[PDB]
Amino acid sequence: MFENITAAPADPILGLADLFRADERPGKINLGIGVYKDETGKTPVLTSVKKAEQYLLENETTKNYLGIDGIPEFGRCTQELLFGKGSALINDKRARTAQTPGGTGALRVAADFLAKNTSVKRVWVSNPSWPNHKSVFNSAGLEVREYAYYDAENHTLDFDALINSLNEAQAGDVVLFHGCCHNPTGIDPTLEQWQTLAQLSVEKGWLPLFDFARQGFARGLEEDAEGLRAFAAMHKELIVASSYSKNFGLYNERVGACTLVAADSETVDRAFSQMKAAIRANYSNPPAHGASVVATILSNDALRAIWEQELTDMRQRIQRMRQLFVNTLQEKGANRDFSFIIKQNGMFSFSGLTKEQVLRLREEFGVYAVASGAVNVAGMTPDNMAPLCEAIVAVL
Amino acid sequence: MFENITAAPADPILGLADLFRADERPGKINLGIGVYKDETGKTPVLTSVKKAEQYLLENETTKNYLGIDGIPEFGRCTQELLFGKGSALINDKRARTAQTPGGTGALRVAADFLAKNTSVKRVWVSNPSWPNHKSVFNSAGLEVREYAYYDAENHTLDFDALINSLNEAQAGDVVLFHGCCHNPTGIDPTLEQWQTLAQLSVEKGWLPLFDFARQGFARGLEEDAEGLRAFAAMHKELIVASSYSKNFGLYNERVGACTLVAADSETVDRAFSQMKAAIRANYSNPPAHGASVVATILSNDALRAIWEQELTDMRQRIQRMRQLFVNTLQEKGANRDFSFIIKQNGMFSFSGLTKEQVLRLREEFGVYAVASGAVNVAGMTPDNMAPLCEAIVAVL
Ligand SMILES: Cc1ncc(COP(=O)(O)O)c(CN[C@@H](CC(=O)O)C(=O)O)c1O
Ligand SMILES: Cc1ncc(COP(=O)(O)O)c(CN[C@@H](CC(=O)O)C(=O)O)c1O
Repeated sequence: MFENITAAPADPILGLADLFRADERPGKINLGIGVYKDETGKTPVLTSVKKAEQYLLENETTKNYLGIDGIPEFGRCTQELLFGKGSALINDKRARTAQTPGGTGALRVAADFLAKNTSVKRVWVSNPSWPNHKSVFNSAGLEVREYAYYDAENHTLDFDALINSLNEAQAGDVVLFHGCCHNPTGIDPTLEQWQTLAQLSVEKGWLPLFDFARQGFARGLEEDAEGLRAFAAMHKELIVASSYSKNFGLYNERVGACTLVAADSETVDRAFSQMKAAIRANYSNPPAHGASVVATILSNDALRAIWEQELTDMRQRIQRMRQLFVNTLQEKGANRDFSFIIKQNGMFSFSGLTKEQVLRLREEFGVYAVASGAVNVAGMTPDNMAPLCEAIVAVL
Repeated sequence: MFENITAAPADPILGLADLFRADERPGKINLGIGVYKDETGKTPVLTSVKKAEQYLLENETTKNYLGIDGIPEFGRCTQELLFGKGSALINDKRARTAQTPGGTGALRVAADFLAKNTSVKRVWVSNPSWPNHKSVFNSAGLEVREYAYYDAENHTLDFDALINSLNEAQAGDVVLFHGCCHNPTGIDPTLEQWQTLAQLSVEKGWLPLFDFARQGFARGLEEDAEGLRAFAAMHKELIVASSYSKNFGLYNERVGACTLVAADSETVDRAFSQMKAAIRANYSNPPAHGASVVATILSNDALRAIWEQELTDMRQRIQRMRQLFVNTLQEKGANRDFSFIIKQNGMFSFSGLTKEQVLRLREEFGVYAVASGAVNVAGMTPDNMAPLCEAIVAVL
């Protein structure tokens, strides 16, 4: 049965990582992966988390299965975060949330759901996007088209190009949006743009799918959600996939959610049932540990305060590295302006580098960027900035 | 898009559990879900687990992603449990293991893998079997056929009928086998039958897929792997989906493994890469918590000794309930002769009840069995026995 199986192509992200290890060179930097890093170059366990964990150690009396959708408080807490405390969506019992194994698991779950219960055939993602988007949708047997997004020339959002590709999209098509902190560009729309896209969407019959993997990393928890919120204000239906991997430092625990929104309660309920059937035939029910830690923290005022502060620290550290990066770029001879960087959000920055430049950076230099050409500002440290900056100049 | 979605039917297992949850009548017995219960009628957290979770709490320094296949130690440990310390499959490096979200997760990954990289079109499952089997397979696009297994008349394994039905199975078809403790029948094959089953499988070209969800609940860790080991001794290829939900009481942490076995290390490696690609488009990487717990316990002689003892206690409590159940039934007045019970293994027992009897047994007195007429022996206590049997006799 397996003699003729072909090797699978290496994973664009994961693949690069494997090689980072094998590169046995001393002073090699590693800016190519969307995980948070501290001033010391480590990815620690949050203090709020370690606390929520003592608590769970002390208080759990059973490990009996959660329900297919997971921890209820988990669900309410997420919807609050997404939509806001006094949301009508919430008030009208118009949304349902399923706890899933990470942001990926949600996407997948949303994928299977749509493929088997709807007339959906195509999902539109941006160019560029997180490479894994395509594989997940394609796995559900859905088509993935692409929309223009980035302006290679001006290092900004190509609004017209974007609105222009979107016209090849049919009513009933799924359009995927990065909630904030676009991967891998770091370029997000403005509130005004989001509002324009929102009106367009309803005018056109698109089904919005938001990918929210870094809420709290652009401007702050609430700000970062104004986009989603503008859509939710006019859409009857919508889907949201979120992840708590970056914001809670819970990567390996697989904490995310899939929120389904319908015109009304009777509808989401009917629909949510199919979504649950989908989960049942996939992984059955979710992993408790990380979601539990999340609920505990979001529910306890003290823990939650420590957490938001930890989040703020992470976010500020990033903002520090962008400025420091363009600065050192300048003081290092670079004679290209890297100031657009400063206007970018999140961990990712589309530096401007070329496919070859990237190869070079890593071959000669030991500096590992993303295949796509983006760098993870979060892997930069006051210590590694110089060396890293010399190398980039050396290839411009 | 959601307007006409049709509500999903209730799950045969999960659906009853909920039904049982919305009735607070007194002496309400719950025998229809396959979770272990103690004499107190609870599902406790093992002490070995509690011990391991502290260690983790004390040692963990990061929640950074695990690789697609999870924890290495976890894989080796699983393999040794499965095949034996000195297995050739192990020495020849002929097997690769992916850490998955529970046994359902493993099954689903095996399914996607098979569907996308192979000529498999059908999977043969026993009649009856755990109802979720048909669902995971169908979700992956595979078709499922059923082979006879159970002798309603004699409360045994219909070996002839089984073999006789399997004959309709072609070369390249997947035949699903429950490693031990058949669900929901409790009827397992003898070693001699396994051997017969192994040899016929080789010559007919079936691809064996073993579902191993309760290793340790029949006779013991090793003893339980006997059947798996006979096949392994003469197949070039095979797939193993295992669960640590029951045996470690880690139900909600989602701890399982998918083991792939090929003719050699090069083949296994190439197939495995296709497996990892399947995972990556599903949930991406697995939940660390449960698995670390397993790995830690399995690696430590001390924790290990403690863990095996707790398993032994669980197993012996079930054996106790089997005997007490036939005795009480006996006394309480039953007409039928339920000694066959004694010969069954694990948590379940096909009592031999009809569809109506189960309906009645639950509308009438609040005894909740599985639609199939199976009854979870592990949800029986010395307290609830009498009332239980009283209800049962009332319906024969
Ligand atoms: C935009 C985006 N969406 C969804 C996800 C999936 O998140 P979960 O880890 O919660 O599943 C990621 C993670 N992308 C990271 C890491 C990775 O892809 O493995 C990145 O390096 O871009 C992401 O960047
Ligand atoms: C035969 C069998 N295989 C796989 C699984 C899945 O195990 P995981 O929980 O590790 O995914 C179960 C669990 N079956 C239980 C519980 C359930 O079906 O949800 C049962 O009631 O039979 C099972 O009985």
